Amino acid sequence: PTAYALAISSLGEFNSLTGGTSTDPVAEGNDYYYRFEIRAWEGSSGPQTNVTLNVTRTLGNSTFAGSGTKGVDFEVELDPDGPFGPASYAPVLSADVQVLAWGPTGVQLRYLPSLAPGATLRFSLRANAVNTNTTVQADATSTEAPGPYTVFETTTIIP
Amino acid sequence: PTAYALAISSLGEFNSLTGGTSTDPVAEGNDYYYRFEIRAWEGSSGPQTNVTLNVTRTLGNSTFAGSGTKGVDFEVELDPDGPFGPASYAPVLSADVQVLAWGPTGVQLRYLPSLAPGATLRFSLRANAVNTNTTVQADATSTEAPGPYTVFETTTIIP
Ligand SMILES: [Ca+2]
Ligand SMILES: [Ca+2]
Ligand SMILES: [Ca+2]
Ligand SMILES: [Ca+2]
Repeated sequence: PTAYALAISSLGEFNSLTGGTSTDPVAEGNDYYYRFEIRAWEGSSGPQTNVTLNVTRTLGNSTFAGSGTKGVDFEVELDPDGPFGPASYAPVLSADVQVLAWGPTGVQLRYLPSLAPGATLRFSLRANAVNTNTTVQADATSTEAPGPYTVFETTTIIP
Repeated sequence: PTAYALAISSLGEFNSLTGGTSTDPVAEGNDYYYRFEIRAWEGSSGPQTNVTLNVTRTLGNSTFAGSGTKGVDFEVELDPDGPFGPASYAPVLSADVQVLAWGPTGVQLRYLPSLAPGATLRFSLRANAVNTNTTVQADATSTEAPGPYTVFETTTIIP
């Protein structure tokens, strides 16, 4: 019925869209990136459709950066077998992500392909550190899954 | 004045206290682990004292597991140079952590040594998956830093 499940997780902040290392705190006037995962339950009755991430600023003054360019302002990677297999994260084709909304205070991304049971998506989002704490709410949903699934991640910004 | 800063991040869920791989969703009747980082600002005016993590269940029915045994129910690791140097995470001595509280609905850990500017602590916490979504609030504080710093992590539990 429900018979499909999804999960969301925060991975915290990084100083690069992909690779690099962790950050937080962040000095005002520097870029940083939030990373979030959406994970399809390995037991799901088939692939999931319209897998959507909605991120919104709830506290503080940092802003999502740029105009919404894939490979600079955001990245979406697929781990095709999730934690259950040795395949790694690789960026999807530009064709496979729709920017529903890109603004300094809110970003919405939808994955157009269907998401295999067990597979995971990694979303990286560029932000402008502006002083104090920034917190964002991340919501994950799909058509088939009883969403939303919600986390809050928080970044300390040095004035 | 303030002149010291701290940060907190969620790292999401894992199927092992250390190492292993990521999980979430989690099937009811299985163990899983939350990981959280507390990070000292590299610019802090000296080391920080009484670095404390307070984690509380806000939604759902999963519980922190066991009686509070270091190396089974929780782990605390130090990365002595944080992301700024090549030293890795290593578990601290049992003497260096006080269990302020350990209950199925709330856990409190304090790091007794002082935390060098730039250094980070990684806290892993065992939980019992019980069906629906579980969310925990994690608060980080120190004596010198304008805390608390708060995140929320959420786990989907399969009935
Ligand atoms: Ca999660
Ligand atoms: Ca994989
Ligand atoms: Ca953070
Ligand atoms: Ca290090």
